[PDB]
Amino acid sequence: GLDAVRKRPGMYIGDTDDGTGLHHMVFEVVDNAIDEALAGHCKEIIVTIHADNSVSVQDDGRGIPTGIHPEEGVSAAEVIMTVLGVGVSVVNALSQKLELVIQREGKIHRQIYEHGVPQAPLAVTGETEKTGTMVRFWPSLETFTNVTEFEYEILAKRLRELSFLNSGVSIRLRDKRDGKEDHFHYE
Ligand SMILES: CCNC(=O)Nc1cc(Nc2cccc(C)c2)c(C(=O)Nc2cccc(C)c2)cn1
Repeated sequence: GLDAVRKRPGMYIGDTDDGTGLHHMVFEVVDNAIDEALAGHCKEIIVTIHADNSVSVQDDGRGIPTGIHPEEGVSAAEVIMTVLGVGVSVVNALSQKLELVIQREGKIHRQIYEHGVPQAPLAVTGETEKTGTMVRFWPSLETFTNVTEFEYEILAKRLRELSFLNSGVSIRLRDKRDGKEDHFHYE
């Protein structure tokens, strides 16, 4: 299933050789945070381009659900991240690594995937007074060629649009490679 997305990545994410699909990957993750803001529950989304060839998206909403199905022993989070506006499970499938961190009901929950395959079960990693969801992913270099790094202006342009299409939401873009920071919010 995740094998199908890796065999024909272009079908799912867009062109893999000119940057298009690489940036679509971020937008897929952002769209999920935007939907939490449209549901009334998220006021700030933070997109950070890291210096290790990863992007993180962090929202301040309710947190992705963390419950376990008792008979299956798989968390809701894992179901969201592994099963097939193409969905975040596609992003996971085309990421050499993906880290999900969820702050919810006083606890921090974390899980790591490699090419979509979870490495261990969802685990509690501490306590928190805050709620929200953070996804950080390192795109697969077996999939993406030529443009394998994130480009601030492609994200900036798009995140500005989202902020004005979803008035009230605050969207912050941060680049760790040079300290560039933008804040998009409209009234
Ligand atoms: C960085 C990317 N941001 C997010 O993924 N934000 C996010 C997503 C959420 N749910 C969600 C995600 C993907 C697929 C589906 C169906 C739901 C939810 C969500 O549905 N939380 C929620 C909402 C109602 C009840 C419970 C238990 C949990 C909250 N935030």
